[PDB]
Amino acid sequence: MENFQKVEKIGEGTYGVVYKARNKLTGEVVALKKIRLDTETEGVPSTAIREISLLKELNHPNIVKLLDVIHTENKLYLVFEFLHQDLKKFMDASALTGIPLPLIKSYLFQLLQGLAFCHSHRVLHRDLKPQNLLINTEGAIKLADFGLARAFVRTYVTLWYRAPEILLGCKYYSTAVDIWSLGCIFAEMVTRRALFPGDSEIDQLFRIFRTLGTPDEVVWPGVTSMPDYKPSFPKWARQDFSKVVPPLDEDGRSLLSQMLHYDPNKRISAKAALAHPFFQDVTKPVPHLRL
Amino acid sequence: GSPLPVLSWANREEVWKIMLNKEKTYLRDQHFLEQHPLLQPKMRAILLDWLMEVCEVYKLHRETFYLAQDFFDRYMATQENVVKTLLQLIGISSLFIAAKLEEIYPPKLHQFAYVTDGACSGDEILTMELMIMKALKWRLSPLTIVSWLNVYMQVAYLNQYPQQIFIQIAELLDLCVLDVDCLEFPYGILAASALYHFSSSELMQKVSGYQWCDIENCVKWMVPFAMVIRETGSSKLKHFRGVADEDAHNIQTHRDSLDLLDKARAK
Ligand SMILES: CCn1cnc2c(Nc3cc(S(C)(=O)=O)nn3C)nc(N3CC(F)(F)C[C@H]3C(C)(C)O)nc21
Repeated sequence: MENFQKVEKIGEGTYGVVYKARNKLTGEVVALKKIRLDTETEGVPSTAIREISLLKELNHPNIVKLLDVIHTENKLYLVFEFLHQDLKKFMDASALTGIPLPLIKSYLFQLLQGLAFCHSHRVLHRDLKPQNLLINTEGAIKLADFGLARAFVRTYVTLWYRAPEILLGCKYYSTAVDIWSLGCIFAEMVTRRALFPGDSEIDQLFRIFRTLGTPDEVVWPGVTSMPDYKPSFPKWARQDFSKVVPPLDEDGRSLLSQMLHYDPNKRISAKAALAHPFFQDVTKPVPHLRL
Repeated sequence: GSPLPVLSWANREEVWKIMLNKEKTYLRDQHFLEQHPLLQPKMRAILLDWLMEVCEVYKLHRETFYLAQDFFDRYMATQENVVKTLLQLIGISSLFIAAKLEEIYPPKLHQFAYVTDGACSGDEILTMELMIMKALKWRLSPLTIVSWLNVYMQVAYLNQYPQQIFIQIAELLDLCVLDVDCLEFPYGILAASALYHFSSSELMQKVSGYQWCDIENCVKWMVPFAMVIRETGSSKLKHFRGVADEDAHNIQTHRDSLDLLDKARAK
């Protein structure tokens, strides 16, 4: 670790401490994630063993690269590619003017490509949210913090981006939980505010029902049988998507409602979302071989 | 071939290719013990059998056991001149890394030190885990022998699955894994051949994509192991205290498999 110079502390959380750093020789700027081991009775944290092993195998232009893993007496540093900002800071900074629609489309397209790559490797991110989406000055956005990432998984993300099946006590997670979070983020980029800003699990569920309507066996077969479902839930009408997301066109509202479908089995996949007419301009036609 | 159905969440061609590529990049050597001249194959079998025993005692998953087995064999192929006194430490540390990765609430470090009766301390296990993880280049996401059985059972009961049939095939795979010669065959071929010994060639081609020619040498190698299991009868599905009844098939079990291994090794 002698060849690195810490420039600034970017943050501190359950991940550990993240720093901006420089390779003294090379001159490259990296992001360092510091993990203390002396303060860990169980040794290398399971969450770090899983992140390192997973990112060594998940190489994609829209997933932060793990460049190296350095062990330095009672410390473990994970050297990552550096990115200048997170999506939450960018969204707050752009809240008065708004993020231009072409950029929302571009960021969403890249997010779905990263997500589709993860899902083809059978990996659920489980924690998609703005502060986990890192952007750069060259127009790219990348998926970060793979601490909660599990390969399919049973139920045991911060409230606002949590799928309704999770709030209603479903026993098993699916790829549809990540799609739900992206739809929330997509709507947040559009409306310049959180789509469902709940303060409890019941508040989160009721806020989801006030925008999409209280679900029934018709829209979501199985919903009434579910563990945390109550028949006493107030009956709310589904709000018109032209009011939920006014800056969005017909193609935008179509994609958003498919990503926010109640039923995990009917919620659009990342690969299917990339083929939506909302990205007809960004996507190119590919010949299919029947065989 | 590819036995996967049409997937909603991703393209089945990509999902299956990544799985085949995982088996390409994760390498195993049936002659890794030649790098350690003081070691004999019966030591590996006794150690893996012991890990299986401690796995059942702590109700650890079969994936946890196969993650430790794979980490052990792969780590030992990066080392030279290892003595048998160091084998218990390498094994329980492989199991510690695996439980941390696969279990939700894994056993504590002191419980891993405990099962060794003082031959391994928590500090030694913590030093050894870092040696294993660094020597394996942090490549700790293999497709275990038991994950392939799981994939095959999922495809079969689509065209959830039955617990009793699963544990009978898994029981045969546990016997095979004690022989370092199993490492000649890709993990997916060992599981396809164990499934064949409990069904037919038609079913293994349907759930695994393999052709008969692919698994044939493995089938003829597995024949003694499969016969020793047939002679004695297969095990009954056990109930595990504090374990959901829809997950009991996924809990590692132990048997007097070392004498069964001697009968299969004779012929
Ligand atoms: C380790 C991968 N990686 C590469 N570049 C960054 C990076 N860049 C970043 C974010 C902002 S901010 C806050 O002011 O928007 N400034 N900078 C320079 N931030 C992060 N973060 C932000 C955090 F608070 F430190 C947590 C960490 C996360 C767990 C999400 O990966 N990780 C990066």
